[PDB]
Amino acid sequence: KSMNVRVTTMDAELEFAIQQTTTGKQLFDQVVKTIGLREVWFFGLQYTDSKGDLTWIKLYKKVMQQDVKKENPLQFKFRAKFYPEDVADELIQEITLKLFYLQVKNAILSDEIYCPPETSVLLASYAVQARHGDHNPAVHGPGFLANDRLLPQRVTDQHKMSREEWEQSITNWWQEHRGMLREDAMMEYLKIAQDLEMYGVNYFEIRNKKNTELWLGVDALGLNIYEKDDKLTPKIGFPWSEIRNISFNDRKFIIKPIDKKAPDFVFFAPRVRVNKRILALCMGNHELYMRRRKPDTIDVQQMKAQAREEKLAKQAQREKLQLEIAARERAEKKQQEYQDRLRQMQEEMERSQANLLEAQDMVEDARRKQDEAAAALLAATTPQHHHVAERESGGGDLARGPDDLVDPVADRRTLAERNERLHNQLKALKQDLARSCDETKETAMDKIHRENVRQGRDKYKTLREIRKGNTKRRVDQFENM
Ligand SMILES: [Cl-]
Repeated sequence: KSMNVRVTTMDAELEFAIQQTTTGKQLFDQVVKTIGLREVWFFGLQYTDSKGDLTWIKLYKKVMQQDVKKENPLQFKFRAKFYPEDVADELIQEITLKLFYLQVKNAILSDEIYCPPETSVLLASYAVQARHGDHNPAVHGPGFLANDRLLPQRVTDQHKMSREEWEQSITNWWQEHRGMLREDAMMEYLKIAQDLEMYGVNYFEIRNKKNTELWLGVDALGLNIYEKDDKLTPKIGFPWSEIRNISFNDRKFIIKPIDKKAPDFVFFAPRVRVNKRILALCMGNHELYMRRRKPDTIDVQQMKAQAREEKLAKQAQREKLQLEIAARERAEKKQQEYQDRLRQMQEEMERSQANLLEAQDMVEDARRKQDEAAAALLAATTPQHHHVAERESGGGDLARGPDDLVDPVADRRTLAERNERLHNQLKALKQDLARSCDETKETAMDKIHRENVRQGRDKYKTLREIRKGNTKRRVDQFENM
């Protein structure tokens, strides 16, 4: 029996059928080949299992053996499970950029990630650039932005500004981005967002042996420990380069340091299913961290060169464009293109399966057709080595990195401290918004953030601090929390 599925990306919906023998990898590959995405290591398919839990599809298991919630169609979300370390250096393709951008903007707008008011407004201004192109006062008037999702509810809740006033303020900043390509606006949005404390962090409720309630943060840079009442500023950290082995047994998680002299980092999670998720995220983030410590592979450098050329091809084609296409129409056209590509894939796959069987049944002419057919079928698949390795108990040894491994956090700085223009924008915005701020509407997170700023703290400065001393010192500090 065949099963209907729907896969939702941040920019599209894909509808097609699978069979009982279809694997997670074949499902995934149908998706990424349709949308033209090759940076497959960041992404996965989420679904809801029969118990109501958010689960990620396993590639080397049949989809129909994975307990996907029974409904017609089966429902999947195509999402980034792993984040880049640094967006500007790592996101190669336009489709990969776009999808990260939309995912991260959604996290900001939904208040999944804390983002202060002044930064929320600047980000809103880049989002309007990304979505609508250059501001033009002769063309963009009352009602143009009426249906755009501009800001987190926290920000609008705590200021005494009307929608019209917000639109005007964001439009003033949008005017500053004129000439910027939509793709560059998306990249700039991500460059600003990636320095937010909560960006890219998977948070898990844990406890130490003395039973103190904590958060574990798993991200691209390492593992962080937070006090229960402060998700912005972790207290203890380990970079991925210090971890040797990770495993769990029931509720007990054990992290073995590379430092043979150091004790184990041990904690407890309230449920074994969450431990499996933690383990998968640790193993994947560690794996990608180690790729980043090594030179680009043959495949990545080629992706990068090709991306760089398609950017020029695209720009040459846009310079012949007589009329601007509005955002809604662009989105519809993109959806249509995907639908066209999915049908083409399905047709070519049927024909190639057929041509393969015509040749197999039927020699120098027949062998060539068999090869062309087989090549076409494999071109519908992604290279297995591009993907991240797949997993009561579980875990094991992590592949150690290069001998000259240098962790990047020591030399990493925020954009705001490196870029005077950004600094001065945020400063101007902070002054502007204070005129309408309602102080009785400060949230707990707002207070933590304002104190961080008052104390001169930032994301990487804090990471350097909490990673000081040898492993044993930090493991001991954890046990005493
Ligand atoms: Cl392969």
